[PDB]
Order: sequence, then structure tokens, then C-alpha cells
Amino acid sequence: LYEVSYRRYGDEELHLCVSRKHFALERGCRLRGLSPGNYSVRIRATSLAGNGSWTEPTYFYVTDYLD
Ligand SMILES: *[C@@H]1O[C@H](CO[C@@H]2O[C@@H](C)[C@@H](O)[C@@H](O)[C@@H]2O)[C@@H](O)[C@H](O)[C@H]1NC(C)=O
Repeated sequence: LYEVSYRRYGDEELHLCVSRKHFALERGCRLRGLSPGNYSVRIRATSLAGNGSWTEPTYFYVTDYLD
């Protein structure tokens, strides 16, 4: 599996578990219907041995369709 830890600046952390089947199907992850803003993502692969280091933060901006 993988864990996706996203957070829109100021808010609290949101999460998502992406399983193998889920990952191979979706070609990664897909985040559906987030309120607008600049989000910060870290990703962490969990293998048979343990939880391996979080990917440095990436930023993604969901459009405001107003402002
Ligand atoms: C999204 O946010 C990135 C990181 O923001 C940085 O840290 C915060 C706490 C503020 O100090 C901010 O001014 C810093 O830039 C930005 O570097 C990035 O450009 C932003 N992304 C978009 C799409 O606007």
C-alpha cells in the first residue's frame, strides 16, 4: 500500500490509503472533489519490511471557479 498525506495550508491533514490494485488501476492516486486552494502532498510506500520515508512536499492548486 501507499499513504498520501495532503493538507491545504492552514487546515488539518487529510489522508488516503492507496492499495496495490488501487494504485495499478488508477496509475497512482486520484483525489475527487476538494475545496479550492494550494495543497501539500507527501507519499509513503509501505512494504513487507516497514514504512519507507515520505516523498518531499509537492504542491497542487485546486481552482476557485469564483476568485
Ligand atoms: C503553494 O505553496 C508553496 C509553498 O508555500 C511556501 O510556504 C508557505 C508557508 C508560505 O511562506 C509561502 O509564501 C511559501 O511560498 C509555494 O512555493 C507554491 O508556489 C504554491 N503553489 C501555487 C500553485 O501557488
